[PDB]
Amino acid sequence: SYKKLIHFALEETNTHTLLSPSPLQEKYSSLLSMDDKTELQMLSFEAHKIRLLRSLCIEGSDGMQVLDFAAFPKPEFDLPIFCANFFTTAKMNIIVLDLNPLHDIMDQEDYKEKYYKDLITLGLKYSKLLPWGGKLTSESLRFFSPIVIWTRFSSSPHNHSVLFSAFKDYYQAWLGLMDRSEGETDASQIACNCEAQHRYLTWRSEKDPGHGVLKRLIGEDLAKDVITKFLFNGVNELGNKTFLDYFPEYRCEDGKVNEKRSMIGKSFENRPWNARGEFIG
Ligand SMILES: C=CC1=C(C)/C(=C/c2[nH]c(/C=C3N=C(/C=C4\NC(=O)C(C)=C4C=C)C(C)=C\3CCC(=O)O)c(CCC(=O)O)c2C)NC1=O
Ligand SMILES: [Cl-]
Ligand SMILES: [Mg+2]
Ligand SMILES: [Mg+2]
Repeated sequence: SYKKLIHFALEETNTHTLLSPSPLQEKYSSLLSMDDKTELQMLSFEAHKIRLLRSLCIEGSDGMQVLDFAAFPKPEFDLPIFCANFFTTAKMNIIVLDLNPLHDIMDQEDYKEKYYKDLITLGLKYSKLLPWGGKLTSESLRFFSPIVIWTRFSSSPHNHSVLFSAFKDYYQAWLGLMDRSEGETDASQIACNCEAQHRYLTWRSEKDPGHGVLKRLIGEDLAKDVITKFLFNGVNELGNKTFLDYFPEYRCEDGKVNEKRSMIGKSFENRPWNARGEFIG
C-alpha cells in the first residue's frame, strides 16, 4: 500500500518543519469513480518553504494502486520539485521518482552542481536496483534530474521493497535540501523561479500520462478539475502563458494542442546519464 509512503513522508516532513493544512483540503479529499468501485484519496498541505505538498492515492478493487505525490516549493526557494508517480497493476509497475530540477540542467551547470553534486551516489545506488524503463517521451527529459528513477518492473515483494526504500531515501534527501534552502532576495529572480514552476505545471497538466486513467475513473470534466486545480494547482495563478506559449511545437494545423504526447517521439532506450551524472544522450 502506497498510503504507508504518504504517512512516512508527512511524518518525516514534520521533523524538518511544521506542515499546515492546505485550503484545497476543503474541496479535494475523497472522490469515487463513476461506477463507485474505486476511491480517490487526496491530501494537501503547505509549509514555510513549501507552496503545496499534495498526494493522490488510488486503491482499486482489481489490483490497481496509484500514487501521485509532489512537493512544490514557494518561488522564493528554488528547490527541486519532489516527484513520485507510481502506476501499479497486479503484475506491472511504471515508475517515475525524481527531484525534478526547477531550472535547466542541460546547458547550464550552476543549478545542477548546486543541488545534485552530492546526490549522484544516491542515483547510482538505485539505478542499479531499478533499471532504466526504456524509451520514453523525449520532451519529458527536459524535466528530469540526473538521479531520476524511471523504471518498469513486474510486481514482487523484493521489487516493491526496493521501491519503498528508494522513495524514502529520495524524500529524505529532498528534505535535506529543504534544510539548506535560503529564501531568494532578488525580486526578478523570484519571478524567474515562478515562471519556471508555472512552465513545469503547464507541461504536466496538459501531457502527464496518467490523465487518461483519471478521465476513465471520474469523467472528463472532474478529471480536468482535479488536474488543473489540485495535482498541478498553480497553472492558473502563477502565470498567464498557455501550453502553446511555452511549447509552440505542439500547435496543430487548427491552432489547438496536438493530440500527440511527444512531438519528437520516444527515445533514450538507455539511461542518458553516465555513472557521474553527465548527460550523454
Ligand atoms: C515531468 C513529469 C513526468 C512524470 C511524473 C511522467 C511519468 C510517466 N508515466 C508513463 C506511463 C504511464 N503512466 C500511467 C498512469 C498513471 N501515471 C501516473 O503517474 C498516475 C498518477 C497515473 C494514474 C492516474 C499509465 C497508465 C501509463 C502507460 C500508458 C501510457 O504510456 O500512456 C511514462 C512512459 C510513457 C511516456 O514515455 O510518455 C512516463 C515518463 N512523465 C513526465 O513527463
Ligand atoms: Cl506501454
Ligand atoms: Mg527522523
Ligand atoms: Mg458515484
